[PDB]
Amino acid sequence: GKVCNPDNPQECLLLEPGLNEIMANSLDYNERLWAWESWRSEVGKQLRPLYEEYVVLKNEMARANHYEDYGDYWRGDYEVNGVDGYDYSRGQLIEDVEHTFEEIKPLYEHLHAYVRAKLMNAYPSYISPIGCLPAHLL
Amino acid sequence: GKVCNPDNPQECLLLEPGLNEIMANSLDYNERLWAWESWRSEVGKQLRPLYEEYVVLKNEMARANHYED
Amino acid sequence: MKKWWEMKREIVGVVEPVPHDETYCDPASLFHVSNDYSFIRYYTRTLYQFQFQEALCQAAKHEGPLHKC
Amino acid sequence: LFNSFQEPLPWSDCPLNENQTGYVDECARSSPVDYFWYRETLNISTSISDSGSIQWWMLLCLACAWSVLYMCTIRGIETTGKAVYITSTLPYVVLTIFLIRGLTLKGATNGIVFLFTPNVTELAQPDTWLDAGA
Amino acid sequence: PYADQSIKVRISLKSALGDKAYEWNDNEMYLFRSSVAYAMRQYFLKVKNQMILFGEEDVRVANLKPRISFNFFVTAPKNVSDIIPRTEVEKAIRMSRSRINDAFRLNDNSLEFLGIQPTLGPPNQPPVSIWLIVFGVV
Amino acid sequence: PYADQSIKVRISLKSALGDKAYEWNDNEMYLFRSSVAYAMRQYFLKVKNQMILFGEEDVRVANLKPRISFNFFVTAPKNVSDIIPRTEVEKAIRMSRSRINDAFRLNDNSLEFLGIQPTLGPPNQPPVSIWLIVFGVV
Amino acid sequence: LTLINGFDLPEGNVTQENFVDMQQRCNASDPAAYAQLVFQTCDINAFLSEAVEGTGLAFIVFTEAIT
Ligand SMILES: *[C@@H]1O[C@H](CO)[C@@H](O[C@@H]2O[C@H](CO)[C@@H](O)[C@H](O)[C@H]2NC(C)=O)[C@H](O)[C@H]1NC(C)=O
Ligand SMILES: *[C@@H]1O[C@H](CO)[C@@H](O[C@@H]2O[C@H](CO)[C@@H](O)[C@H](O)[C@H]2NC(C)=O)[C@H](O)[C@H]1NC(C)=O
Ligand SMILES: *[C@@H]1O[C@H](CO)[C@@H](O)[C@H](O)[C@H]1NC(C)=O
Ligand SMILES: *[C@@H]1O[C@H](CO)[C@@H](O)[C@H](O)[C@H]1NC(C)=O
Ligand SMILES: *[C@@H]1O[C@H](CO)[C@@H](O)[C@H](O)[C@H]1NC(C)=O
Ligand SMILES: *[C@@H]1O[C@H](CO)[C@@H](O)[C@H](O)[C@H]1NC(C)=O
Repeated sequence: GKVCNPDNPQECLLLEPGLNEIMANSLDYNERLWAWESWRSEVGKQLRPLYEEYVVLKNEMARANHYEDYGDYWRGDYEVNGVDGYDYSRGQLIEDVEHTFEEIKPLYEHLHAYVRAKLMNAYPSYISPIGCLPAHLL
Repeated sequence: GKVCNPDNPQECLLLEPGLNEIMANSLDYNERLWAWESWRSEVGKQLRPLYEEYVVLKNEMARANHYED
Repeated sequence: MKKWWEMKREIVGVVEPVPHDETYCDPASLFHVSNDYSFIRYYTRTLYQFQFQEALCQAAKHEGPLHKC
Repeated sequence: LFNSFQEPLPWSDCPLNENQTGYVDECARSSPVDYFWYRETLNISTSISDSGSIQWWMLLCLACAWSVLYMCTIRGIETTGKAVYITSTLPYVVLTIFLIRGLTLKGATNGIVFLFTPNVTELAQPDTWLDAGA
Repeated sequence: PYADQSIKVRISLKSALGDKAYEWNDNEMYLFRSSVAYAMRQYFLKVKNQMILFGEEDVRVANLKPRISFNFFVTAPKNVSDIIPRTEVEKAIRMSRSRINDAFRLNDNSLEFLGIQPTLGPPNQPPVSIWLIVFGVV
Repeated sequence: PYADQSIKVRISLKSALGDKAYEWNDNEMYLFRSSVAYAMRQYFLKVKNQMILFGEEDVRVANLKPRISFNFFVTAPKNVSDIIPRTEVEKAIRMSRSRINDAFRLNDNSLEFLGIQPTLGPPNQPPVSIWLIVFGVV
Repeated sequence: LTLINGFDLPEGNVTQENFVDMQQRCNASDPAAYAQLVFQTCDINAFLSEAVEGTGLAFIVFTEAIT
């Protein structure tokens, strides 16, 4: 998939070279916003009807295997059965993930607040000091 | 300038190869109509604002040479 | 997409710069999502990586901070 | 009676001030009928100790009322006895029309009961009996 | 990032139409967006004497709800980073409001725009002050 | 090649509005095209139960004139060779005509469609045949 | 109107019969946004007691009903 300028529609950009290096190097709010939104509207729009079908098919492929869905199929890699105390059931992984993540939130909030205070000196008048971070500046 | 399919938007066609050989070989009314109308709407639309200016400039270049236009 | 951009604002702390209706699919434009890969290994790998590191200098009898082990 | 004979009745909507975008504050905080009564007809003041002009637009109505009254009683009997035929008859027709129009509204038969539900704790005050006698 | 140039819209069908009220599907949001684009086109031709081809894909909509209230803002034709300042959208609508009300059969109390209020008309009724004429008459 | 699926439209402003008539610039052809696209969207959702995204670039217009009469036809969304057969356009319009008339303030004699004529209403007035009641009355 | 403007409830869902139930639900859902709203407390058989002043009945209520 490729994206091209609104001004000169004859130069189109792939992602691996070209669209990545804009997002990785540029410091121009408008150019980053263009690249960000354009990659999602030009190529995200194509993938939606296919993803809605991939979901449905993968779910049958899993239910026909004595699983609940494809999710519970993927978590099947962390499961142990009948070894006396080392057992681990596919439903525990969600508890462990959600319970270890609540101990990181304190550190991530400070790291996130520190970055916000330092982007406001690179793109002033675009970031509010009590809000989130715009997604195209990260 | 290049043109690409409405179905698979990831295959675009230039004119010198590709869009010429459709018009020169195909016998499918719908494919010919697609190629024809698409080349004019994708690339004719870009050239109109430039042609309107080229006309004006060339006319001055001629009137300054003791011609009418 | 409504839940996607609800969870982004609440967990990650990141907001989108233009609103996105239900004709988009922003997660599908990521390499792992649109190539059918499991994504959790990158979570648990991060924690094992430091559990191993911390339980290994204590065998090497470390002195100071962990990050100078 | 004179301010009728016009379809946008004067007591139906508020007037606009000098800046013709917002209502007059007196007519905004209250009803337009209260405004037409208290400000456009009476121009009432704030206390009994504040007398003002004579307000010509009431002198005309007062003079018309007294002139009509003097016209009808120019000679006592033999002249009022000719006007009474209409004067004491028209009300009993207009009132029947208005009763028929009133008993078919929304709040009718819901506001009449308030008139006929007495409270036995009010009959023991001297004020009510004095007012009934008066 | 876009919430200070947005306008709020609130629509109350079952009040104005009472019944007979159509149902508000997506083909109504389409008509609404294109009518707003028409209003913007007119404002930039009889005030600023430019000619800009706004489309229905330049009206962005957010936070749809059952009350039938949402937010919208407008961008330049193909430049996603160019948000028309809200104070000009508030003029385009003040100009073409009577025509937007008609496309839907709403009447300025069922199509509130939350920030732009109706004004037009002074009470220049009487050239005669009928009451004194009745006075003389009798 | 396209003249047997076209519909003719004739508009008479100074008759209906009398005066107050707006001027018919291109921002009116835009509104007209998008209102026709809305009508087509509705017809294919409450008759055929499909969902097709007609736009204002799928309504093709020909032979504009001062009388304000032109021709138009409709194509599938992105398939220039697919002309919706005229007999279905004549139904979509019969369905949404009362709503197209409003967007412009015309009234079914100033927005003739030349091939689709108005029909709706029988004279079911009298439940009493007042005349014999007056008869008895006297 | 105030209630449905607060929580953005459908137009034809909040009526006279089930008003208290929807009020209770909208409070128990989001106490903050509900508490900051302003309500009017007024009931029938309580506007009938609005005392009409002297000579202010034939000109205040009858004209208001005739209009
Ligand atoms: C899209 O619109 C933006 C405005 O939002 C344009 O950005 C301006 O660019 C010029 C020169 O490139 C700068 O002088 C201005 O300061 C920019 N605007 C702001 C608000 O800073 C941008 O040029 C437009 N893009 C196109 C292709 O026209
Ligand atoms: C565009 O629409 C045309 C119809 O006008 C489609 O052409 C049909 O194609 C199928 C198979 O390709 C044939 O069986 C039909 O006979 C064609 N129609 C006619 C009238 O002959 C065409 O497929 C459409 N293109 C796309 C990309 O959907
Ligand atoms: C009317 O407009 C003027 C400005 O021309 C302003 O000063 C005045 O306050 C306005 N009137 C009201 C009641 O707001
Ligand atoms: C109403 O009274 C005030 C003060 O008594 C006076 O200034 C005003 O002119 C009066 N109204 C009219 C219409 O004269
Ligand atoms: C009001 O909306 C709620 C939302 O779920 C619904 O359950 C309820 O039935 C609605 N009220 C009526 C009267 O239908
Ligand atoms: C709203 O809900 C809170 C929840 O505890 C309750 O304490 C409060 O009394 C309620 N108030 C109203 C007005 O419903």
